[PDB]
Amino acid sequence: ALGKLQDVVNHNAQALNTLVKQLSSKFGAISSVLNDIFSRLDPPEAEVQIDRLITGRLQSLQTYVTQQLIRAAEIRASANLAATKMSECVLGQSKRVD
Amino acid sequence: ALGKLQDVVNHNAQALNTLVKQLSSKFGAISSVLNDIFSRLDPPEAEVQIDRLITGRLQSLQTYVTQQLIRAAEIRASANLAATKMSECVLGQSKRVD
Amino acid sequence: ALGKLQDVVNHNAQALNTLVKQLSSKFGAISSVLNDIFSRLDPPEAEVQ
Amino acid sequence: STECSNLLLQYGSFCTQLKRALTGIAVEQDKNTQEVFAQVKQIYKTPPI
Amino acid sequence: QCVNLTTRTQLPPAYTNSFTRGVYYPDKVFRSSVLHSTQDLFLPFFSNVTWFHVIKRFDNPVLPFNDGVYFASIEKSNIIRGWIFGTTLDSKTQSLLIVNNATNVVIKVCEFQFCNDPFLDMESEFRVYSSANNCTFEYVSQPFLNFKNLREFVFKNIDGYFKIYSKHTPIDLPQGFSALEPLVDLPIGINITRFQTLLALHRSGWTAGAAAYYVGYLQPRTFLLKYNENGTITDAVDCALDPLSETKCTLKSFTVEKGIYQTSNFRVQPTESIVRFPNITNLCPFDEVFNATRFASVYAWNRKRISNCVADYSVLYNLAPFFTFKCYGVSPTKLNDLCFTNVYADSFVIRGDEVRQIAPGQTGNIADYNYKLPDDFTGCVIAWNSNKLDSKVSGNYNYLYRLFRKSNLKPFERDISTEIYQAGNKPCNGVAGFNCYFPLRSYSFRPTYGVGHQPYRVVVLSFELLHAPATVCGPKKSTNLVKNKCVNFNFNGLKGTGVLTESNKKFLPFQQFGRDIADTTDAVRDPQTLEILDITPCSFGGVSVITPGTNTSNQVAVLYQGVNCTEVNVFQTRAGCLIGAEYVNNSYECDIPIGAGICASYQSIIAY
Amino acid sequence: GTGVLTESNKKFLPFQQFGRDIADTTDAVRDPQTLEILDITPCSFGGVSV
Amino acid sequence: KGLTVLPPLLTDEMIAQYTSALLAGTITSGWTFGAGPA
Ligand SMILES: *[C@@H]1O[C@H](CO)[C@@H](O[C@@H]2O[C@H](CO)[C@@H](O)[C@H](O)[C@H]2NC(C)=O)[C@H](O)[C@H]1NC(C)=O
Ligand SMILES: *[C@@H]1O[C@H](CO)[C@@H](O)[C@H](O)[C@H]1NC(C)=O
Ligand SMILES: *[C@@H]1O[C@H](CO)[C@@H](O)[C@H](O)[C@H]1NC(C)=O
Ligand SMILES: *[C@@H]1O[C@H](CO)[C@@H](O)[C@H](O)[C@H]1NC(C)=O
Ligand SMILES: *[C@@H]1O[C@H](CO)[C@@H](O)[C@H](O)[C@H]1NC(C)=O
Ligand SMILES: *[C@@H]1O[C@H](CO)[C@@H](O)[C@H](O)[C@H]1NC(C)=O
Ligand SMILES: *[C@@H]1O[C@H](CO)[C@@H](O)[C@H](O)[C@H]1NC(C)=O
Ligand SMILES: *[C@@H]1O[C@H](CO)[C@@H](O)[C@H](O)[C@H]1NC(C)=O
Ligand SMILES: *[C@@H]1O[C@H](CO)[C@@H](O)[C@H](O)[C@H]1NC(C)=O
Repeated sequence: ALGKLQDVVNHNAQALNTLVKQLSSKFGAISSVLNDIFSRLDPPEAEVQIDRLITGRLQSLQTYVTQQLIRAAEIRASANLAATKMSECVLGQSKRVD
Repeated sequence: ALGKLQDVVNHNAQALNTLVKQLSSKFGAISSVLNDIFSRLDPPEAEVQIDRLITGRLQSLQTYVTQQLIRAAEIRASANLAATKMSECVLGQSKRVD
Repeated sequence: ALGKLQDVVNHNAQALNTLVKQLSSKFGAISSVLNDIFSRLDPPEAEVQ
Repeated sequence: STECSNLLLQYGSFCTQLKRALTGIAVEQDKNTQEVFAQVKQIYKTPPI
Repeated sequence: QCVNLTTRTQLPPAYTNSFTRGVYYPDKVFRSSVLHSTQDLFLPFFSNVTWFHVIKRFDNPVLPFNDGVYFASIEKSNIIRGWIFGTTLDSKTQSLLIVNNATNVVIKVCEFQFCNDPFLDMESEFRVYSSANNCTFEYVSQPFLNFKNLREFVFKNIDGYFKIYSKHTPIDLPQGFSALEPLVDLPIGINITRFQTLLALHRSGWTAGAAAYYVGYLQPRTFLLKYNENGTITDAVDCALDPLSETKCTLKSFTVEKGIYQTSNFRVQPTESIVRFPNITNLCPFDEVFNATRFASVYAWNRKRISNCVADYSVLYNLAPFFTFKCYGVSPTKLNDLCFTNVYADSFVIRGDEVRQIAPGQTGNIADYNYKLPDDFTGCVIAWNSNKLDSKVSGNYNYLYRLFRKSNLKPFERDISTEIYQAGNKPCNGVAGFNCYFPLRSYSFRPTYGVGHQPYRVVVLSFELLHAPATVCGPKKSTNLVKNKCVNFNFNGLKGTGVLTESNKKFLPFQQFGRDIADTTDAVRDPQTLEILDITPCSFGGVSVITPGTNTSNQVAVLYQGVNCTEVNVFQTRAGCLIGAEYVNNSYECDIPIGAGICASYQSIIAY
Repeated sequence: GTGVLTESNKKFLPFQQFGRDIADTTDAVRDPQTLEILDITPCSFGGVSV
Repeated sequence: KGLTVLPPLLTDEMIAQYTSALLAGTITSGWTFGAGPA
């Protein structure tokens, strides 16, 4: 019955969960842990490895923010519809069919 | 007369054609063909070249998904409008001007 | 009173300003200026930067 | 390339994210068609005259 | 000491179902109340596990180790005592021995001279091996040990590390779940391809006690592991076993709701590899370039074209006299596997310290005024010391370099003009004088100088990659051509996986291969036969698993999207081929949407 | 790393040395000298708004 | 190259059938069918 709200909660929690899970991705580096890179490599190669992890995580974060913006636009449209229903169905009688 | 629907078909076909066309991009690598990269380089540098291709293609695919989601939001808004017109113009008589 | 239009103008101008300010970002390279890369490094590594 | 897929596994759930977003769009289009056209649960037919 | 056992009864080994056994902890990491996906060497669920009995039955064959071994033991009275691992099981190679006798657990790595039939026998008789010459590692550990005991072990040999995972259960194989705890991490660093278990006899000849063991093999796959609040693995999902578990693995949950889920993409795998190279074989004249008595000077470097030959570069790498064998646009070890055209050998002699300057993008004197390489250069630079041949005690002055020039050279440009240079404001008019110097000066090569100044012979091999018909190829042999089948082909260094078919594309005579919108090769001209083969990628499509809730049922159906039913309860839809659902001419409301007017429901799973 | 070390209620198995949480980050560690389990809560993080 | 077009759940003839049902309702019953029984 309440699938639409459950979907909103599930998509937000799933996006957050996926965003934290992306921290455990090597992104083509020797390790997903920055400390391992500091302890295992010299700074000339360490700068490259941290650069790879930073660009991968930054791309993941930008993807998450873009998904949040699109979902925010969808929820804003639904909220505008809900405000219209509150004004026209609750605060008055509507002649609009369905 | 039917420019809006043909326009939607054109955007979807053009987005797919662009996504296919983006495979022909070196993305700062020696070649745009992955098999050449394997057939030509040792894994320490071939891994870097394959990475360059993978990040370019993944950026292309995320870009395509992002415009697909934005177009999905636009088409969803248009479909919500069409459902409102079907409910209020076809299934009833509307006092709303225009 | 006119906050909504001022907000639209501010977001467009701020987005353009941020897009301008992103050109002064090295993005991991030795310099944000292309000319400095052509003059300070050899073409095998200047191509990468 | 099998080796490219093996290297692609190091990037995590990007592929799953893109497939899930496309699947959401795909079900959304069918939902849009249901919302627009399937507003009657009775299939009415015109009289023969 | 060895004893032949000749009282066996002939019987084939049995087979049974693995059920959900063979699961182990993938790592030393605690996890609590989570689902974790791992790609490791695992035993598939419900697999065909080999069954051996000890009852007059005495089953001790020697089995291949493969990539990993699951050993199950339905044991009472501890007949099974240990295992033997190795490659040849003799003194030629090195072998690993695991034993548990009456007192202590012994792990040894020695070159044992093993018996053909090794076994154990109060216990006061040990006939396992006759000799042990070179022992490199010893490890003494704790005791590992109606049928009462289930002993499950997993042996892996990854990166020279031999991992033993173990579990003991108080009890065919029982149906249930028991995770195997890691027991021994062993640093051996030896090759293991074959194993044999050790049994114990009972003497009163000999009598075999009642025991049963099972041997299974590990394959690389992904499991979805469930970890409870106490960190103990309680359930697992094999992602490649059945579509329902594939859906569970994809959704990262053990319960799947009713609906259709995109899980993976079916693609047919290649059956055999075909290599097509030109039939023409001519020994390539690398001897002329590399073994010549005299080389040209760096200002007048010699360029030789190499075409219409098969080149074996393996004889160049394995020889040790060349100090520098450095390749830029191609791997050194892949040169035998590729085909080239535009091959050039540029031979010259330079100093010891100038070998770094024969490279793309280098700043130097001979780089600018003698020999320039482009930024997009592909090929290999070869440099070796030639003090024995290109040096004289009185001074070898035959090699000259351009010290002075007005401007830097272009890539692959040779300057042999002996014109004077103007180094000052005053014009020189072709006559030497103040600030007027000859551009070409000779090297003072003497054998007494140290490294860095000694003469070095440098040969630059320049290639082009795949953008033309190739005439120089590696020693790889040409295979026959197969039509209408998925193969992984190699055409002149171009690797692909596809079906090779007849084509109706009218190629022009110069044209060799063809490229689609994406620029991946779609057609190719095969060497030796000159025919035009169309390349179509192998059959593939999306797999969707239509299922009701796992609370309701475990039955699933699969939809192969955009794939006709003849290229994979079979029903053909516009959406694709549906397997596992039975079409019903009755019409109901849509429960699980399939597409193209087709929906699925559970009543068995029906499609309507 | 950097974090607050607290006594842990987790029952690590003998092989297990370090522990991962819901999101696969290192939330528990076993001390190499005294075999006890310690949770590693991260140092407090806050968003400073003015 | 990995691109596929999934068919819509409602085919063109069924969408046409839905429009036919809406046309028959609005012609034979006016707006009554949209608010309850036709
Ligand atoms: C037990 O039987 C095996 C197999 O017949 C014997 O192994 C062979 O022994 C002969 C002795 O002349 C050798 O020539 C063969 O090379 C052996 N074969 C293998 C595969 O090793 C074994 O010697 C027997 N045991 C005893 C104690 O005689
Ligand atoms: C196991 O393998 C044997 C032969 O190796 C075969 O006869 C048997 O049918 C297999 N069992 C199953 C369940 O496939
Ligand atoms: C291990 O031995 C087998 C044969 O016993 C051989 O085929 C294989 O190449 C060897 N592997 C290594 C890594 O030495
Ligand atoms: C068990 O094996 C070890 C190692 O060879 C040996 O020292 C010990 O004496 C053996 N036990 C008996 C009872 O012989
Ligand atoms: C192995 O043993 C043989 C004979 O016992 C000996 O000649 C050989 O040198 C040994 N090799 C090593 C590596 O110990
Ligand atoms: C977890 O452990 C606690 C005590 O340590 C016990 O009460 C509980 O039953 C255990 N749960 C499971 C699922 O084993
Ligand atoms: C190389 O040249 C030397 C003499 O210059 C000759 O003796 C030798 O046989 C040659 N080797 C090859 C492989 O041509
Ligand atoms: C070998 O290849 C050439 C073209 O490179 C072709 O003309 C010739 O017929 C081929 N010969 C054989 C025996 O395949
Ligand atoms: C030394 O370490 C061992 C385990 O590594 C531990 O059991 C023992 O208590 C430690 N001793 C001291 C004095 O810390």
